[PDB]
Formats: sequence, C-alpha cells, structure tokens
Amino acid sequence: MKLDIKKTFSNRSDRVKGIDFHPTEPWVLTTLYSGRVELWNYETQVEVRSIQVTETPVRAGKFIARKNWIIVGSDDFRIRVFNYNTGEKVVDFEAHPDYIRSIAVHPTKPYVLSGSDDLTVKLWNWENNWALEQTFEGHEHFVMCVAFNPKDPSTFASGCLDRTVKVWSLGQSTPNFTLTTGQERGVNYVDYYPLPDKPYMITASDDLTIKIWDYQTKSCVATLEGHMSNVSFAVFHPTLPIIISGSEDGTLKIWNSSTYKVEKTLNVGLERSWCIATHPTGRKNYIASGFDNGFTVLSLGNDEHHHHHH
Repeated sequence: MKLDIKKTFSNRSDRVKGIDFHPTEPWVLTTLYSGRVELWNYETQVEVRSIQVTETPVRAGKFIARKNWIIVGSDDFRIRVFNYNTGEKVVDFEAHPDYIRSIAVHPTKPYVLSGSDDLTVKLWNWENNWALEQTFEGHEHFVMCVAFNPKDPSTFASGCLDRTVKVWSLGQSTPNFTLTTGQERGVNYVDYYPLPDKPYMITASDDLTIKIWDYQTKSCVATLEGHMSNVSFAVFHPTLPIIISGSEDGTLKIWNSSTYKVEKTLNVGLERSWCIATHPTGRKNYIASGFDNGFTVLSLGNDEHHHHHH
C-alpha cells in the first residue's frame, strides 16, 4: 500500500462523541456532547440534515441504511431512531438507567446492541417492536464499547472499564470467554479484524496502550505504545494493512498491522480525539474522526478496496 493522506472535509462543532459513514451515500453522521446530531455530505460539504435530539450528550450513533434510519443513544438514558429522509422520529425509549456509551448494529438481522454505564449490554429487536430481547450481565464497570464479530455476528465483544473484554453468543447468558487485558485503567474500545486470516481483536485504554489479541487463545499478540494520553479507540482498517487509533493527546496514529510499528502521527488541530469510523467498503479509503472541536474526513490513499478493482 501507499499512505497518501488527503483532507477531504473538516468542520468545527461542539465535541463529537460518535461518528459513522453511510455505506452508499457520501455522508458522515456526527453525534455531539451538546445533544445535537449532524449529517454531512463530505463531498459537497453541505449539511444533509441535523437534529437537536436532546440537551444531554449523544455518545453513540449509527446508520441503519437498510431502513433509512439513524439510531442514537444519549446520557438521558434514551435510544432514539430517526428516518434520515423525512426526519420522522421513529422510536424513543428509555434503554438503560445510566449513560449509553456504544451502539452496534447487526449486519443482516434486525438487532441492535447498546452498552451502558449500568454495567450491561442490551439487545433490541426492531422487527419485534424494539423489544428488549436479552440483557448481558457480568461486567463490573461501565461498558464502553460493543462490536459484533463481522465473521460470526451470532457473537459480539464488549469492552469494559473493569479491564476485560467479554465475548458473548446471542441467546446465551454468560460469556463464551472473558479476556483479561492487563490494561489496568480499563478498556475504552474493542474492534475485530474483519478478514478471515487472523482471529484478532484490538483494545484501547486510558493506560496509553493498544493491544492486539488472538481471541481463540486469548493471548496478547502485541502492545502498541506511543500515545501520550488516554487512547479513545483503535480499529483495524477493513481493507488496508493498518491500524488506526486516536487519543486525548490530540493525535490520530496509523500503525503497520504486521510489524506493529507506527507509520504516521497526525494532529488535525481539533484537540482531543474521541471516535472513529471507516467507510464500510473502503470507498476512497475514507476514515473519519470526531474531536473536542469538530470532525475530519480523510482519504488514506488510492489503494483498491476490492482486488483487481480497476
């Protein structure tokens, strides 16, 4: 590959806590500490739609493109769903009795997971009236991040300030396993490597480290050091051999996913970094990050997302 980073679109706003790419429209969703959410076309740089959802922080937001929805979770305990074409608020319910940190959407089935400061993950089913179909209990501190395994989304991972990642199966009440990270300040984020050649997950911590894990053996594969403040997230790029992380040190870091050495450090000048998204199909190798003072959409270069794409 050849890293060739271009700034596609950056704009200033209140602190961006959640961020996501639409899979077929050139849109990015940002969810703000102010309770506002913005939908931007980053190619034309024109706001498609925006909503003052609540007065509390909105920490989580995802597209559900197959329903033309966004789904968001906020510190006022509520999950809300809006149709992004009409602005219709579809549903609005109390989901947890404490802050909602993270929302994940199943790739094919009508399932949403929410992770919360109430120590739980909850599974909601939108084809069943958004009923609470399962609550996953076992964590001992705030659940900061939930992520389905894209290679087997009957399973998902929860990253928790109790220093563990728990991996669960839908329909079963205890973890398939609990991975102890040695990241003593807790886990802020968890992501799966999406390709079938490595059974890998990655965790980010306030302890300044990022760790790569074999989820079949539970062994630490590598520890990535160099962020100088809390690491907010770390993710595998879906098609490029890299890892991308962001930190309260104000930087994004791009790491070689084979050597585990840092390749690039970028401070985009928006202060602390909080959240990350990568384009679902690697379109123009777009990534986006949200920060204290706004967001940025970057293109990482021209390497193809599909073998023999040209």
